[PDB]
Amino acid sequence: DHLESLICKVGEKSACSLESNLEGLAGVLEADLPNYKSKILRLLCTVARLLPEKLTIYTTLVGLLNARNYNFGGEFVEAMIRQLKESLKANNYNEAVYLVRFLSDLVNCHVIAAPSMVAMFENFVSVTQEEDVPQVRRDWYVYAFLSSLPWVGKELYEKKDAEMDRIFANTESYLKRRQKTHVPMLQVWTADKPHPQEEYLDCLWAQIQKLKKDRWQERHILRPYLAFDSILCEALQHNLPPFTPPPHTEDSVYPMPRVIFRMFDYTDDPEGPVMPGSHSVERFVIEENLHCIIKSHWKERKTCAAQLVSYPGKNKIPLNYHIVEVIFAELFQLPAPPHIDVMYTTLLIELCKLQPGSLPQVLAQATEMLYMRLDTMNTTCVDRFINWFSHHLSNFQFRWSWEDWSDCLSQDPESPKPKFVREVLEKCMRLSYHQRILDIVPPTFSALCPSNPTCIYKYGDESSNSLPGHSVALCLAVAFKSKATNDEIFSILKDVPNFNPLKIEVFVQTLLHLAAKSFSHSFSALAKFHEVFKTLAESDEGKLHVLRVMFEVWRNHPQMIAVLVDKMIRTQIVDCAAVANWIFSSELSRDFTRLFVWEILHSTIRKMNKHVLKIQKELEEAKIERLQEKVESAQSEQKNLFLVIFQRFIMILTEHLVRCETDGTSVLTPWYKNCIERLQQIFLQHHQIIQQYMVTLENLLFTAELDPHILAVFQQFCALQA
Amino acid sequence: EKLLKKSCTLYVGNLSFYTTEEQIYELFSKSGDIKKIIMGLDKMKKTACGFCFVEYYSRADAENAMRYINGTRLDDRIIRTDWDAGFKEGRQY
Repeated sequence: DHLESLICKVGEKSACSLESNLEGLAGVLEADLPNYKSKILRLLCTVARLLPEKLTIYTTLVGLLNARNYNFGGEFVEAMIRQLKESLKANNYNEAVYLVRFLSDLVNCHVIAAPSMVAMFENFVSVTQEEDVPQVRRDWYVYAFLSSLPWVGKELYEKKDAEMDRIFANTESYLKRRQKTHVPMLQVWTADKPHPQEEYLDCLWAQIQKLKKDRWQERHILRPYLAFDSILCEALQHNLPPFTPPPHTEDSVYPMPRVIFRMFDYTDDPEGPVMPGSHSVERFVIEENLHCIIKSHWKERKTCAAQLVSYPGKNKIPLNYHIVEVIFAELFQLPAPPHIDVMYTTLLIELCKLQPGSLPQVLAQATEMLYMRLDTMNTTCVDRFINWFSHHLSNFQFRWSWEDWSDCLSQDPESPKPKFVREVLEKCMRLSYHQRILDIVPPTFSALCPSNPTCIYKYGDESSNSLPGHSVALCLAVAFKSKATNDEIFSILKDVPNFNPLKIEVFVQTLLHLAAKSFSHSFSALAKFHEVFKTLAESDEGKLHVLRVMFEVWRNHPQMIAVLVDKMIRTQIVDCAAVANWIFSSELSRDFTRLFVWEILHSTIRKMNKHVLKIQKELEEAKIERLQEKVESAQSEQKNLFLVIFQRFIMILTEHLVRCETDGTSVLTPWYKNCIERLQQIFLQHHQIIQQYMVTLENLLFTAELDPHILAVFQQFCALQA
Repeated sequence: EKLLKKSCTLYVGNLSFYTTEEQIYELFSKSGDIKKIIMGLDKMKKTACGFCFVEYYSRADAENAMRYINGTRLDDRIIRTDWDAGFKEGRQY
């Protein structure tokens, strides 16, 4: 337990220089080899795959230890190759990359001979030759290779230039024939300017090309081992045991393709160090290391902020811009961020407290840039941008220079910019009060503020007694007030003149209007007369009518609608399928593109997903026949929920396309962008579950005949694992 | 201490007197699904006294709230969250 502490904490804060701590730790680990050789090897293999941000610090350690005990270095190198094979077998491709990078950097420490790595990479690149295997398998082996080059590229080209050029030729020809079907579904922005959002392999390749052109010289990576040039030499090299990439199997799961998030360039920071270009390996290494730093500390926001800000480099870089860009790269990553969304919001706040005199200006500059680039930003990313920004604002007294965004005022309200502003003000209001938010904006922006969340009573002091069920509602009003019982209400509802659509309307209208004081009253009301609901909404048509009436009452209070829908699902008043159908109904037609709608849908899908996991976890433990059937029935409702949603999407999209062709108008309207990207979002947020429905989807819904505008979204989804 | 480690309930303090159950839903829902919220009232007037209880359906969601919601603002006041053994009738005053 003592060694683990010395190894894990090496390189942190101290009075002694790193070189001094490394040399010291080296002697400490050697002396303990006779009794803890097996432990030390385990810890070194662990830090190799868990702390990639400290790559060069540990590869230096291994080198100093190898210089004191050649045999130990041999067993370690052998143990590493073992770990790598294991990681690949357990589909831990992400961790495998770190091991490959560690072995690569060990070449610089002269612990591993260059030809061994050149050989390993030839094998990696040959995977691109395997037949009938996923492009994502071939992609990864190429990435493990190319992404290792910033560290060992120079050492390998000077030792095996001819062999290296062969590998590159083969690498290039593979990259030239890769399919890019997935790109449109993963880009944060589709616009080419000001920054192309490049497919990760094309970008990395360009970065390697530039590095090669620059004679394999790079100025960022910290190489501690250079300080021991007299102690680390070729005489201590080891040859690696042959390495065969584990063949493709049915249980093989490979990482999805990625698109490089890009928003800054050196002209955005004229007064700071020159920012490494988009096609330099320095930019790749910086972001890669910052991403790893967050991955290691995301749970501790304070420690995470401190580690990011103290990121060291060989030369000066505009670190604040790199940190902000990396945080937005994670938050806006598609399909999903690596960590829970809210963590990024609090991380930026912690960073602002740590660098009060510089970080806030950068974040402000970045916010302005994100707004200005809204026109082609993907809808899923826009929601996260809306949620982040509104939350951030509530932590700084809702202060913002809205006038800078005055260009949204004269555009079509459905357009990205004005819609963004309205959704943001809506979220702010949810964390504040109506008049308060109405007051944070300039007069010219008052029309974009949300309406007062007031209840709407159809049978109140305004309606005409000439309304169907008027007299009935009147009795229901007093009945509830006198704390009547379900039976009483059941009796009163019989006076309703016609599944009776009016019984539901008078009941829902009256009951909700009376508990319209708070979420609590409404919830308790749903509980008290829960029997009435389950009876009126017994049929699917009834569950849809309850939702329809609930909306007509609370349309000005989206948050109320969301919590009521969630309660009705949990207490089984309505089911997920009814909610899905309600989302695409004509009543909600004018609110279809609004955020709350999609928030309710996804929150509804999540409850179904968690319900499936719950039962699965139970049948798991009890392994009885009464569950194996319950699981397949729940998985049946789950699959059906997704089929209905896809069905409704195909239906409204086809209608839109036929309408446009009929009228000769363009298909690319603001409504369309929103609708097609919301479909895309279904596939993005639940791709793991949806992959189980492939066969069905291909035969019943997303068929070869389907209009290409729609089928493409399905083909892009397919490409994530093709 | 053995209890506080299985709980899905957080005690939230330093809330402004004008903070409502709806604002708390909006803020705390950012870490996960909220099962129930109980506002603290004055034993006499039945008026807010600056605290509430937030119960999540899962432990993981309450932990993320302790990690990212704790120490941030609501109605411009820095709020505090602490693990809680669980709500008991009467403790809402």
